Amino acid sequence: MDPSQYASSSSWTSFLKSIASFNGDLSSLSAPPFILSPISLTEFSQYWAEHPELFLEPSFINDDNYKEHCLIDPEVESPELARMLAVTKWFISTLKSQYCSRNESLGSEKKPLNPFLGELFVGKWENKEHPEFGETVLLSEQVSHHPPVTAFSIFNDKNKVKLQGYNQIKASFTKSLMLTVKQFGHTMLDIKDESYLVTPPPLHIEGILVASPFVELEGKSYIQSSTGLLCVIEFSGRGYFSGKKNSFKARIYKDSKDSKDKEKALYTISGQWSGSSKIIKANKKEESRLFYDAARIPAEHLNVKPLEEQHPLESRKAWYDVAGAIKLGDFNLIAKTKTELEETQRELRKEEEAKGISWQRRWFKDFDYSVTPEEGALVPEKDDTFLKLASALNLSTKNAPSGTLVGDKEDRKEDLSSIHWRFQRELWDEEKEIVL
Ligand SMILES: CC(C)[C@@H](C)/C=C/[C@@H](C)[C@H]1CC[C@H]2C3=CC=C4C[C@@H](O)CC[C@]4(C)[C@H]3CC[C@]12C
Ligand SMILES: [Pb+2]
Ligand SMILES: [Pb+2]
Repeated sequence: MDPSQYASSSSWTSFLKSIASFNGDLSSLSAPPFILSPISLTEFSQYWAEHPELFLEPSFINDDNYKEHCLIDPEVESPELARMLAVTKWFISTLKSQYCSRNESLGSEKKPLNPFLGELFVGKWENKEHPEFGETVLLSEQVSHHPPVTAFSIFNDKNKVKLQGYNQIKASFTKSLMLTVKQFGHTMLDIKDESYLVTPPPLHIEGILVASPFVELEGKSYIQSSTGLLCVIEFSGRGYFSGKKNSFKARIYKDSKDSKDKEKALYTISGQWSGSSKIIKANKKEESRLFYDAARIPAEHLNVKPLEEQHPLESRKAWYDVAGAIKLGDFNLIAKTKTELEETQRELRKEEEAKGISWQRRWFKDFDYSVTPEEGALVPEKDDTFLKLASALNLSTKNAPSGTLVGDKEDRKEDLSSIHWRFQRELWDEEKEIVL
């Protein structure tokens, strides 16, 4: 049907009613075909680097050229600061990809496919027009199905720029039908020997009543560097304090201590992450410059091998029949194809449970950061990057919502685990079946 008839359709009304009794698992909602997306959540990991040049820019900044790599401030105080500005710009550039991609390609936000345990998604940005960039690889794996957890790593060996992280969400509906989403997990970006810890922000999906869902960010995201520098990004929008759609304000501080006082901000960036934003140095509100304009820089999609060459575990290959059914909008075919794949998975889980066998993750392992870790789990190294950056930020290392600080209510939750998924490069190095 036409989108204009979605909201009043029998299908949408039945969907809204299933919300009333939402059991906590999104996969239980009777989402009609027209609100379904043929894309699996394992693919969302690619949204961390759809602007190859911004992802790599920090690695080209050094003690001998940093002032030449800071468009908004040729008088930037240091290379460390120039790089934090670049990482901040890169982070902001990921937002449109992360949260607007479906509105553009599908017409609105839609329900993504719930990945099966073990699902893989791999590809690469060849960066053919920039030989100095080199190839950038994306590895994404569904390390958990119950609950859904996606782990990933994006790396550029030529320039020593590597990223790794994992993501999980916990969602619930408000009485007004707003879908509240708390993200869990974090992402670390290493630029040569310099590291950055990034925490995703909470968000909500509105437009549910009118059958035209869309994402709006809220809360805060942090970018803590080993240099001590810290960027605090606050999100707002319509219905909130600023009243300006997809807005944000980011402040960069010398360190987490300074972040307690907005007056100490070295730079203040403000605008819309899905559009343009300006930056101001210190208190010089007079002199402001364009920081980023999402509309001027097209996203660059990674190269994914053709379906015919994909391994059974690769997302698109495995979901092929279901994606096709969704594109056709065939009620029965969608249910049939989805059940076939999911029932097969269900049977695998039952065999494993009765046989005493467990699914082995391919390129990621779950490290236990608790003071009293599970006896068989891998544990972090004394010089662990996350530990030192979390300590500098005073960020909780528990499985609390992303961005939770030590002491917050979420960090004081009793018997809360501290398990984090980590990329194991050697596992990809000795990978014998999957190729790019
Ligand atoms: C009809 C409703 C139920 C549909 C539209 C909503 C589906 C939810 C589950 C979808 C819509 C937007 C999706 C979404 C968008 C962007 C990101 C950023 C990515 O880095 C992690 C996954 C995450 C956080 C996912 C999680 C699942 C979300 C929140
Ligand atoms: Pb709103
Ligand atoms: Pb384990």
